[PDB]
Amino acid sequence: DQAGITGTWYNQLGSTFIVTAGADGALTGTYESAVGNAESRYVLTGRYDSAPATDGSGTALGWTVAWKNNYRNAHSATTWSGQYVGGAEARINTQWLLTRGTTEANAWESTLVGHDTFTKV
Amino acid sequence: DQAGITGTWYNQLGSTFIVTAGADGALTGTYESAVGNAESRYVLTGRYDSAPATDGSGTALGWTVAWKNNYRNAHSATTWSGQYVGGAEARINTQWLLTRGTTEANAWESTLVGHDTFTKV
Amino acid sequence: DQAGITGTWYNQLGSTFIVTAGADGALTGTYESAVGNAESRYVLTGRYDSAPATDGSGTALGWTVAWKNNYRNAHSATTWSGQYVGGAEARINTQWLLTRGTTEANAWESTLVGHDTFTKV
Amino acid sequence: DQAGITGTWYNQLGSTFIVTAGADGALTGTYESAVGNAESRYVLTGRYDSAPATDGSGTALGWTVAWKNNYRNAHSATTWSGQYVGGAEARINTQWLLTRGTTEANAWESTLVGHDTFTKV
Repeated sequence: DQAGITGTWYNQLGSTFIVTAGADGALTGTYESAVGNAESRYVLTGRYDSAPATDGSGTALGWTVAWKNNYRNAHSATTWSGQYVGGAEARINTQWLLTRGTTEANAWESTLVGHDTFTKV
Repeated sequence: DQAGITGTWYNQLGSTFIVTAGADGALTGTYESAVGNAESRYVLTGRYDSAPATDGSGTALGWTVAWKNNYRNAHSATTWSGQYVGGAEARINTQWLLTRGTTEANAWESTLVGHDTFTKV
Repeated sequence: DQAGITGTWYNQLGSTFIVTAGADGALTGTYESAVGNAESRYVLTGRYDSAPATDGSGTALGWTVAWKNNYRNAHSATTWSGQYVGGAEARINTQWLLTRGTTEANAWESTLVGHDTFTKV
Repeated sequence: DQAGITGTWYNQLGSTFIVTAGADGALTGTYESAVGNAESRYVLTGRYDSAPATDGSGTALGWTVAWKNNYRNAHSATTWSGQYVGGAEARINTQWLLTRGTTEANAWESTLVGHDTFTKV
């Protein structure tokens, strides 16, 4: 699924996820968020299962973006955990955790959770 | 916090997280899980906020492990999202999402969620 | 939104959520899961914001199902946290946590996370 | 575990959870949050597995609080999903989702996630 995953993906928010899958399981690229006071591209890295089950299962993957680039610093990071589903309409189906740097007093509200679905169009 | 983060961390399960923080926000290293039929070291990559708030806030970070190495393939990936808290007892406080590759029929039960706290001892 | 919420809802899995919203913020009813070896109806209870913002915001709500009825006992419970969005196509948009009773040794894999979207058709 | 669960519990934040477990699986009571601009008691309802496994497993449960009482309205709701662990030091180990009522434009940041551990002291 190296070629399956490599490319440009869009989620339901209009965000842009540009990734290369390495033969070794690497994910590298850039993320551009349509929401959350992000601007321009942010580095992302992650991993995927480079030898997935042959049984019709999705391919497990995740990646991280720290929301610091030359334009802005949100003092936060998102991880997306999900699976690549190949075929007519290839999807990456994810759930994500965004942790903001906080004081101990605000640690309880440090983390947002959501779900993003990525498509090739 | 590059030096703060770089090193060997342990969670409440006896898992071992070995990471280097790059000046550019990179996280690279290896993870060894004490649970979940993992064996030996797995590659991890992630990101951290290399220019955190100066106001006593934690430093946002996350990373990914795909559970494939030369020993095993769980057909899964975990992301940890959290923050590094410096000082006497440095912590990485995380929440995690583990996605298993599944069929569409099992996609609803694809994802586990938990929380790991990492200490330097 | 008492009348808005009261009724029969379906999620993307074909599950059936039958709820009454009380004037006091109560949610009571039954859930029938199309997946996960559930059979027939299970009691649910929850709460909703009976005096929501007037500013176009959704109405916050959640509810719990313990997966025990006269037919089966999964030794588990799901909570759905989300918001009711009124209008042409009323939705309840949720995220959920399913905790299984486990031993301490399996506590780390106790909890599944997902997202369900409920519609009136 | 009806008697096990019934009582007054405290989490790591100094919050107060007062619950009665019904013979029928009901949870009813009040929650007082030490954080998050909550004041005084809020109604909670939930469910627990009234016939748990006999094998040393925890007892699955969850409950909901909508953050409206006579003092305040946060336009939000939290669900706690977890398990009751009996014995010398009885615990309720939970993970929680807090959904705020939002506009569609802010729906992506509607939901906070955390973990609370409740003890009888």
